Amino acid sequence: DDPLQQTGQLFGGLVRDIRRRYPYYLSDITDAFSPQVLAAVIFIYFAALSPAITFGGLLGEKTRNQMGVSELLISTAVQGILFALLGAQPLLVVGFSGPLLVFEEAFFSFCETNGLEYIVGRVWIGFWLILLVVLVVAFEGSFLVRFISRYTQEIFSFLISLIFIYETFSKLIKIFQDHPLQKTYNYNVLMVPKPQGPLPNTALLSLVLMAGTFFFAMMLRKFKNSSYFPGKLRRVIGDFGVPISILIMVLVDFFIQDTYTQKLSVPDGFKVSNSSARGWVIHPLGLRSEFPIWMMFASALPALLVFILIFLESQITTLIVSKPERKMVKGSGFHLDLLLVVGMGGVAALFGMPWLSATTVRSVTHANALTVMGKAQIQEVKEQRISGLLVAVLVGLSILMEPILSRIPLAVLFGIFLYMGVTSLSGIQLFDRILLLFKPPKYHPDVPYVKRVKTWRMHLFTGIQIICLAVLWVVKSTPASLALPFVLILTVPLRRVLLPLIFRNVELQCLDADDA
Amino acid sequence: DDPLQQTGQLFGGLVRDIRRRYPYYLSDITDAFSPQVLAAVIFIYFAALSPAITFGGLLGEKTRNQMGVSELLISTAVQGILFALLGAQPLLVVGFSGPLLVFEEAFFSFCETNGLEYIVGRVWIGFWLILLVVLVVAFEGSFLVRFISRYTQEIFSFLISLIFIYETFSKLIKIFQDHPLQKTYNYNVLMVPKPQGPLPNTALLSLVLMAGTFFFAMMLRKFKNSSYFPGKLRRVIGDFGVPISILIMVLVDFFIQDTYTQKLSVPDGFKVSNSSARGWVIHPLGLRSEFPIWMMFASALPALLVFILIFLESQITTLIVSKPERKMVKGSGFHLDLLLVVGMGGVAALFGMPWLSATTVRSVTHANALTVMGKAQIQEVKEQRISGLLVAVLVGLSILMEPILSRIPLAVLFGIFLYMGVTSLSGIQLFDRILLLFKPPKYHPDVPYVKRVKTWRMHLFTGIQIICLAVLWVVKSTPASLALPFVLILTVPLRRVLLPLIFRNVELQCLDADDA
Ligand SMILES: CCCCCCCCCCCCCCCCCC(=O)OC[C@H](COP(=O)([O-])OCC[N+](C)(C)C)OC(=O)CCCCCCCCCCCCCCCCC
Ligand SMILES: CCCCCCCCCCCCCCCCCC(=O)OC[C@H](COP(=O)([O-])OCC[N+](C)(C)C)OC(=O)CCCCCCCCCCCCCCCCC
Ligand SMILES: *[C@@H]1O[C@H](CO)[C@@H](O[C@@H]2O[C@H](CO)[C@@H](O)[C@H](O)[C@H]2NC(C)=O)[C@H](O)[C@H]1NC(C)=O
Ligand SMILES: *[C@@H]1O[C@H](CO)[C@@H](O[C@@H]2O[C@H](CO)[C@@H](O)[C@H](O)[C@H]2NC(C)=O)[C@H](O)[C@H]1NC(C)=O
Ligand SMILES: CC(C)CCC[C@@H](C)[C@H]1CC[C@H]2[C@@H]3CC=C4C[C@@H](O)CC[C@]4(C)[C@H]3CC[C@]12C
Ligand SMILES: CC(C)CCC[C@@H](C)[C@H]1CC[C@H]2[C@@H]3CC=C4C[C@@H](O)CC[C@]4(C)[C@H]3CC[C@]12C
Ligand SMILES: CC(C)CCC[C@@H](C)[C@H]1CC[C@H]2[C@@H]3CC=C4C[C@@H](O)CC[C@]4(C)[C@H]3CC[C@]12C
Ligand SMILES: CC(C)CCC[C@@H](C)[C@H]1CC[C@H]2[C@@H]3CC=C4C[C@@H](O)CC[C@]4(C)[C@H]3CC[C@]12C
Ligand SMILES: CC(C)CCC[C@@H](C)[C@H]1CC[C@H]2[C@@H]3CC=C4C[C@@H](O)CC[C@]4(C)[C@H]3CC[C@]12C
Ligand SMILES: CC(C)CCC[C@@H](C)[C@H]1CC[C@H]2[C@@H]3CC=C4C[C@@H](O)CC[C@]4(C)[C@H]3CC[C@]12C
Ligand SMILES: CC(C)CCC[C@@H](C)[C@H]1CC[C@H]2[C@@H]3CC=C4C[C@@H](O)CC[C@]4(C)[C@H]3CC[C@]12C
Repeated sequence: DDPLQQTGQLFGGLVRDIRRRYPYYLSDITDAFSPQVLAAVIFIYFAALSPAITFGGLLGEKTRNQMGVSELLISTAVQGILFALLGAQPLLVVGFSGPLLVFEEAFFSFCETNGLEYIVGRVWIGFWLILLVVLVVAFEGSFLVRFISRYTQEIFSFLISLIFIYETFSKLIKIFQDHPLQKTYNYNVLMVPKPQGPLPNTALLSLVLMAGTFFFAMMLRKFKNSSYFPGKLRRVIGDFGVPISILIMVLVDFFIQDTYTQKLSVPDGFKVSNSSARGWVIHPLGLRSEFPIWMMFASALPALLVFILIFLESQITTLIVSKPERKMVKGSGFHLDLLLVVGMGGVAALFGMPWLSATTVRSVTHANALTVMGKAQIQEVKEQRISGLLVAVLVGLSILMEPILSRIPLAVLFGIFLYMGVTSLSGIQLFDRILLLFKPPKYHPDVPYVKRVKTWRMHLFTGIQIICLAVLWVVKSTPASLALPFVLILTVPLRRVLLPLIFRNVELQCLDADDA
Repeated sequence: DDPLQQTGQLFGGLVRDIRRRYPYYLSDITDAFSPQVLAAVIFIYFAALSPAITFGGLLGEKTRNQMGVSELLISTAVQGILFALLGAQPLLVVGFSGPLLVFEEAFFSFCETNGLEYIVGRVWIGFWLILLVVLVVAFEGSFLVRFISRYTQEIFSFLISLIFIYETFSKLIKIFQDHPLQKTYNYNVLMVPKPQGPLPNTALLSLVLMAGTFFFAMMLRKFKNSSYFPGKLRRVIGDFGVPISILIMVLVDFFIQDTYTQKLSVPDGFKVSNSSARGWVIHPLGLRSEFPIWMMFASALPALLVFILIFLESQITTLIVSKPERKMVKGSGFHLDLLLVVGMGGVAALFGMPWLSATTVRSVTHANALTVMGKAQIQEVKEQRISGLLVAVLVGLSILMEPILSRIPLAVLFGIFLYMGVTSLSGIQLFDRILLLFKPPKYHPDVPYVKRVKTWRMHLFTGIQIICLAVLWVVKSTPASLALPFVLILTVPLRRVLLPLIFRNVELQCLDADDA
């Protein structure tokens, strides 16, 4: 009955994952039929787009425009549409992440030094990723996800949610750095590619738009589970909380004529960036020069790292999204979701388009957007394939809707990314126990991990996860940021060796409960 | 036992009000001995000062600097110190208001037209106010305050609290009007008396500082009756909520070097503004020219209006402050508080210094600052004379502490005035019933005015007060703003004639309850 279990046959998991979810494919399509879903499409679109614009820029400037915005938008769309209509957990938002950006930057520096064609080099990384995932799905290597306890999920879920907030602020800090509050400004300033000199009222209006969008979003979330207005209208106005928050603040910026703000820049059309270097289809043997033999066999060793990055990235997100406390009746297919994400990424490499992973904050936010509330607890979750599809489609059609996106500020969306960061710490027992460090022992939740276990022991456990978070934060900040998945895997030994010595088995049953 | 009752003897109320409160004068002084009180002194100081700076400016520019900041600061201090050590309800904050400003502007225009000495003219207004209050206190004319039902108190309390918020925003709107968000600015701009041309980052930083101070104050108020940190520390950090909110935001502005913000401007020393025209002591018969006879008898007719303005201003504030739902054990003396406020104002006129009234928002905020909370409901109220004294003293010594006040922005204090406006709508059944218009009939407080009385009837009553508010708002906006007290008195006939026809006696007992 459980999804994580080793079957005798080869490709046994993939078969059982299909026969589980595909009978509900009609019901899935019809689960989209509600206003929450439309509000979820509109919300998660900007959550899906803005990274594909941001990382698209970061790839472009870094990798001499071999991978850019045009490539990443098309990649995120095609892989998003395929995964929405096939993937066993459609709530998983397939997009490009920080850990993947770091690899492309690292692999480019490696290709640049040795004297190799980068875009061609990636094709052979992809060829191994097609072999390595099919090898794992054959023997059901996703059975290792069984041993990823709440411990590892909570640390990852919290680490990523904290980093996502630190990301959102550093963008705002960069505006104040580029556009400082000076006494005097250069009045005649070009903004052809971007403001050259500092501008007046740009950094503060950015701070205003961010603070405003975050406020409206958080106050309309409060309004949803309030007791004001009819229950029919209240939930509709609440579900369209972020859509209204963006609409208000985009119009606030629209009526401000003279003062400048940074807005969503998309490509002219659907052209590969730097057409002089590469086309659409990347020739494995080489575009210009003869790509050598030793790399075509030694493309496994980078692909092995890329696999671990995506595998730990995607499958831990699947546990967090398809958690028993979240009312997920349809199910979750770990073998099939791994096959598509990594498989399509390997095929995407052939077209010089970035491989993607199930992004945690985007996926959790997508589930949280489609989760209902009553009385408070979860009744069901609106689990469809159309929200996953429409988001991917709109990210594909993003360039054709440049005139609409051109009027939307970034400072507005930074308010929404702050919301996505705050909101993602909802059902995280770790974060809940960080709050209980500051609460005195009189005011506690009255739940097994505080009642069964002593306050001294509970804070010691909570204390180790802070030590564990602190290590993982240092690992990212240091040059070895691609090793963070291997340091996150090392949290499982900790739970299954070190803690059982220091702690009793009765307490870990409650502290690190498989289900709340 | 009740304070509002007509005794046989002359000056009967004044005697009974003294014999009530003065036995607790030792206990009053010792009721100051707590951290809430220090936090209340610091909070209400800026609430007391900034109007005496603002109206001080408005008097100065209007009345050719005959009344100014120097006059109003000294007047607010001396009358504040005397009232703190004598006044039967020390929580009443004696200061200058909008209605009094409008009269001084109107009386100056009258004096200017006819050809009379204004500052001399006020002395004879004051001479009548000394006679007219002592005549009222003799016959116990404060017995008319008995008939001011919750109806009239709630409308006034809400009208004044709404106007105080509209006041706070219009100041912020004036900054954006004077310092607009333009593409280009004049770089070389003098600020000798004040910024001549528009400045960059002034209006938005003002909006930031206001939004920030309001946020910190409202979040530290939430923290006070939260369940985080020790109960000993939590209430102390909470009680010093506004002091911390100002300290944070004043330091935020301090570390911003180059960009300009408007700060608390106080006089050079203790010198009367426009010394050429007037001295300290105003000669009744005239300073320069012969002040005529007809005015010395016809100074009653303006003084009669000034009396009604202060009498309705002060005594309705006394009902709101000394309300039965607020745990006021010490008592409240309506006859003695009327005598001091109007009497000292009449004596203050002799020194060319403005007469004052018990200001509603400042008084309510002062009581709310000294009110404790448990579990939520009120246990007791820290009712002392030292908070009233220290505020008055600090407003007196404000000019000697110019270097401290010079670094404090106005935009910061606008955040605190927004807090004072929001916070003042706490125990107002009217405002509570405005919220119940938007709530559906399932989610209601379960209290006599919603349970005994039907929702149709309850919203009709709530509806009349909105019609009543709308009239009182139009009355202020129109030139006849000094008639608003007489239109507020007209709400008592409404309750005792019109409503008893349209409504049943059983419903008014609950809707318009003397006590909750
Ligand atoms: C419980 C939590 C508490 C914390 C809550 C904090 C929430 C954060 C909210 C942030 C504010 C969002 C609104 C931004 C508005 C910016 C307006 C602007 O820059 O336009 C200038 C506008 C833009 O129009 P313009 O540039 O065409 O101006 C042309 C003017 N002439 C021709 C004269 C040059 O310029 C003006 O100054 C026009 C004159 C009118 C003045 C307009 C200013 C309005 C400001 C009101 C703010 C109201 C909200 C404040 C709430 C804060 C406290 C809760
Ligand atoms: C509920 C949601 C709504 C709540 C709203 C509450 C209000 C929030 C804002 C309050 C804080 C205001 C800080 C003003 C910063 C002014 C800029 C400054 O320091 O000068 C730049 C200074 C200029 O001053 P300078 O001259 O001393 O600096 C040196 C200048 N250079 C570099 C050229 C040599 O420039 C910098 O050096 C950049 C440093 C980065 C500082 C940026 C701080 C950003 C503030 C973020 C606050 C978080 C709030 C986010 C909103 C959501 C709520 C969490
Ligand atoms: C676009 O691609 C071209 C072609 O590779 C890049 O040009 C190379 O990179 C830099 C020039 O910027 C030189 O060091 C190399 O010698 C160039 N080689 C070739 C084959 O031209 C260029 O960097 C890319 N431009 C961007 C940033 O889009
Ligand atoms: C001080 O007060 C005097 C008295 O009004 C002001 O001097 C007058 O200015 C008005 C215009 O506002 C003229 O109509 C009068 O003729 C002036 N009277 C005189 C000569 O005193 C003065 O403007 C005020 N300002 C100062 C100097 O402090
Ligand atoms: C482009 C950016 C700035 C904002 C875009 C958000 C737009 C598309 C959102 C914001 C509010 C939304 C509306 C909110 C409520 C409803 C009622 C529902 O019964 C039908 C959809 C409808 C009518 C929504 C349509 C989409 C909507 C207009
Ligand atoms: C996306 C691409 C690159 C993936 C390629 C992997 C191939 C080898 C996979 C994908 C789907 C798989 C099939 C899915 C289902 C079944 C039914 C089962 O009873 C026997 C195996 C069989 C027939 C699988 C064989 C292997 C298979 C064909
Ligand atoms: C339309 C919905 C369903 C899918 C969203 C993505 C669409 C718009 C994207 C994905 C890949 C894109 C194609 C990629 C490459 C090219 C070659 C170029 O020389 C012309 C445009 C063309 C032919 C693009 C057309 C639009 C396209 C099909
Ligand atoms: C991040 C680095 C610098 C610090 C490591 C995390 C800190 C915050 C952790 C590590 C050990 C923890 C302590 C371990 C045990 C106890 C006893 C308990 O009865 C109260 C909490 C208290 C006192 C914990 C507070 C938080 C703590 C101090
Ligand atoms: C800061 C400017 C704007 C106004 C002046 C406010 C000053 C005097 C306020 C702000 C914060 C206050 C402190 C806050 C908390 C405490 C703890 C309490 O157990 C003793 C008093 C003490 C130590 C306060 C002393 C006075 C204080 C320092
Ligand atoms: C701390 C409490 C008791 C007092 C607060 C207010 C004090 C400081 C103020 C109120 C009125 C003030 C006086 C008003 C008028 C004058 C005349 C002037 O030519 C010299 C200063 C002098 C003599 C002032 C001295 C200080 C004073 C007495
Ligand atoms: C804004 C100023 C100028 C006047 C407007 C007053 C409005 C808000 C008042 C006046 C009378 C009121 C109505 C009186 C009675 C009822 C019946 C009740 O079952 C539903 C609410 C309803 C329908 C009220 C809604 C609010 C109402 C319409």
